[PDB]
Amino acid sequence: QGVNIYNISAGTSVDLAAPVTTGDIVTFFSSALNTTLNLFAENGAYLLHIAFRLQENVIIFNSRQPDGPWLVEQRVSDVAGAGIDGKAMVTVFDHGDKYQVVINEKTVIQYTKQISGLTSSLSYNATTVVEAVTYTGLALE
Amino acid sequence: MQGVNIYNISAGTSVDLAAPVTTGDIVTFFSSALPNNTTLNLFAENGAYLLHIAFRLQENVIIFNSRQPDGPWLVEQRVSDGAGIDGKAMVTVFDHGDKYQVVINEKTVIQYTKQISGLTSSLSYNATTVVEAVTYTGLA
Repeated sequence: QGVNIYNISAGTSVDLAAPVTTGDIVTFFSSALNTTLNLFAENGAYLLHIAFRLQENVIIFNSRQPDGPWLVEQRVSDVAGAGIDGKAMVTVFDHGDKYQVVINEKTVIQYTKQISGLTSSLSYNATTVVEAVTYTGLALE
Repeated sequence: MQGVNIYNISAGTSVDLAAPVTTGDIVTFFSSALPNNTTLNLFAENGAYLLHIAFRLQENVIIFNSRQPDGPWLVEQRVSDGAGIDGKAMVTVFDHGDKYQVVINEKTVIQYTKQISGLTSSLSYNATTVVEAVTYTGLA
């Protein structure tokens, strides 16, 4: 087990020191909660793509291969608190076959993976700085 | 089932967890205030101190201990002594069933062997204003 803090500027990504695999957590802290958060694989594929669309009253989840087309988009109405301090908490559990996304204390989606692989990179897009904390090495034998 | 819980702990007060912390669960305190004496505690229903972390600066040492509700303090564990997230300090704690791994920011500071088992149903922070607490539970 190990904790890793990060600083992700809007429009950029970070290579994780310790990759996120099955049984691992990742939580983004965002004051700015027009925005997307991403879990990228080594081969540049979007394992999980969270897109917050306000003017559309919906949150979007999708996956894209290294050089492929976007896949089956998953939508959730903005209908889905506050967070730690002055910033929302978008958490993501890597459940192996699914990605559980918890916005603050409320679970918002049980996303059936469209692309397997371990997350070794994270990104945050604008539309200024979000932090991320990775809990890894959580699974025993 | 995995769940995230957020708590705002005022200095000198505790919080009843809406989801107890058991084996395989995590808890992380966010404290920008790192007085020479601060403490963080994982409490059990019966008021026992499953884990007591104390930052003694007039001694430059971190102190880890346990105590039964009625009982006296036990084998105190002392640790000699990076930082950054949001001008805070992150004191994370993993419940490993038999031990408590404490991580101050990204550095694991102690592999504390439990002196008292039980599931954490309470948290408190002391010194004198507010430290936040996030629990990742149900990691079953």
